[PDB]
Amino acid sequence: MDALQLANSAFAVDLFKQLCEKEPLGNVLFSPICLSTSLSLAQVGAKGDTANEIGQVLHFENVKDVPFGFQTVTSDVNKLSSFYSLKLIKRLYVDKSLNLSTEFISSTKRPYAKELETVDFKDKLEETKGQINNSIKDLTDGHFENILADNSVNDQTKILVVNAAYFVGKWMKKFPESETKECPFRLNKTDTKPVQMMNMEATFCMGNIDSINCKIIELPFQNKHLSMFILLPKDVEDESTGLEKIEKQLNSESLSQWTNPSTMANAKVKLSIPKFKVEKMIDPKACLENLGLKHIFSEDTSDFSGMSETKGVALSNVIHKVCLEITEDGQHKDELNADHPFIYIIRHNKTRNIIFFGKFCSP
Repeated sequence: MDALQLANSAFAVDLFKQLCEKEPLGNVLFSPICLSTSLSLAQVGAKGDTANEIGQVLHFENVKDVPFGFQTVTSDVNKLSSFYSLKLIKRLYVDKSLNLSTEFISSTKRPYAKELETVDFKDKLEETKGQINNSIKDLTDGHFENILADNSVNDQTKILVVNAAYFVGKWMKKFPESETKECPFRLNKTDTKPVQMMNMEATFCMGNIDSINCKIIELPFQNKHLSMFILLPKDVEDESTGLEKIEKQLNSESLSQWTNPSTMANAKVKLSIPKFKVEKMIDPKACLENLGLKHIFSEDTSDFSGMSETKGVALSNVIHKVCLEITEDGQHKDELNADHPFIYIIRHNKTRNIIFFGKFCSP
């Protein structure tokens, strides 16, 4: 569990850094827990170098019973769907010709409940595409109507990972709408872009790392099941400086320390954060390959013998789309004015797993 969360956060940072490299000025957002869950299911069906490469990239080296750890996180998180406007949908769609192993199905029935599905890519492509789109549409309460668009599924698709996640935030402490106003978001020391800036004064856990010149704040969502942590540089900087700080200072160990409330003090904070909605689709294949995942995607070299005796099977495509919407809806003294670029995570407080991981670079 603790071993698992640490694996998940380490992988989350690795992937985030890959995404940052790909889009340095972009508003990165992904759901690392979804990708870690999906890929751990694939690892159950893999063997040899395929299984070991997944484990290494996902940092599973020191984790015993990975599927049961995910069982618990998925359980916790599925209950949260009923309280929060939140869905984290993970599906592994496999073609009929895979003839899934019985041991694989029974091994994964409880830990990855509903996440594994057989479909007919080979002989019924357009029907299957409609079925997947519509199934994901209902699973995400109407939010993602066409998950398969701007990516491909084709009649040779063997295994398909779909992650689709959304969260419409509801704070523990609501922002007063009347104090939300348009401000120049400071892109860097000279350049500006307009943004709806939310404002309140309330008590929050806040950290204040002088050494890395960083303020961290915990902003709890209703009933404290999820919190957003904002890591905000104390001074506006050039984008090169900021991207170098991420590159050199951010690691899973440091992130965990910086965002640990045990290091944080209760403060009355004059708080300013942007009102924002971010929706991002990513192609993880390229990034996963960079991390070391080579055997996964090769029909010639992959060993998926734990799930299928069919030849030429591999992870065909990974789809990963996330939408996050942040609004007003909901004796130390300090200021947190996030009107310049910051990193944010949304943590499941119980397990400490990162649910969403992002960079806010511009409105």
